[PDB]
Parts: sequence; C-alpha cells; structure tokens
Amino acid sequence: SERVNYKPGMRVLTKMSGFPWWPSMVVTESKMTSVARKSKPKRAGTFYPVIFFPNKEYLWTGSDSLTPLTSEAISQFLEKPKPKTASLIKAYKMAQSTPDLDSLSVPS
Repeated sequence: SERVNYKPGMRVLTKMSGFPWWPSMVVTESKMTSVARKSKPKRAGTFYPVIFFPNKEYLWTGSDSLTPLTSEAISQFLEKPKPKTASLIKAYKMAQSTPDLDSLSVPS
C-alpha cells in the first residue's frame, strides 16, 4: 500500500479527521473556485486538491490520507455504504457516475 501516484481526474478516497474515506477525485487549482482556493493549506508537505462528492467540493489532503478509489469499490459501497451517512452515500452515487475531472461541472 505504498504511496500512490494520483493524477488530475483520478477518483480517489480521502479520509479526514472523524471522517471515513470520502470519494474524492484529485483535481487542480485550475478547477477550484475561490472557495476551494481559500482552503489551500500552506503547511509543509505537498497537498493534493481533490473534489469531494457530491456537490463537487474541494479539499487539500496529502497523498498519505489519499487512496486509489476504483469504480468497483465505489459500486460496492453503493450496495452497502458505511457508515450510514446520506452525504457520503450521495458522494459515491454522484462520484460513481462521474468518470473523470473533465466530466465534472466547473463554475465557468
């Protein structure tokens, strides 16, 4: 499970404090409006800006809490989501339909 190389448009899972791995894809500040750009962390370590599902959000997490999220894993969750969070389930449901970053909708 060594570090993984995440590319822009790749669907990955980002775990947060008190938050189960969330379906988020690695994006770039180019697709992050001012809301996602304002949360850009300036601490040591390169952080990956990802889009969180659903509602296409934006989070800056390091590759450490980032894991590769395959479509199969996403669908498996749809069959059984855990924990039971309406937002996460909508995350996998909307992220499962979103193939890559070029498919997401940007406020442009």
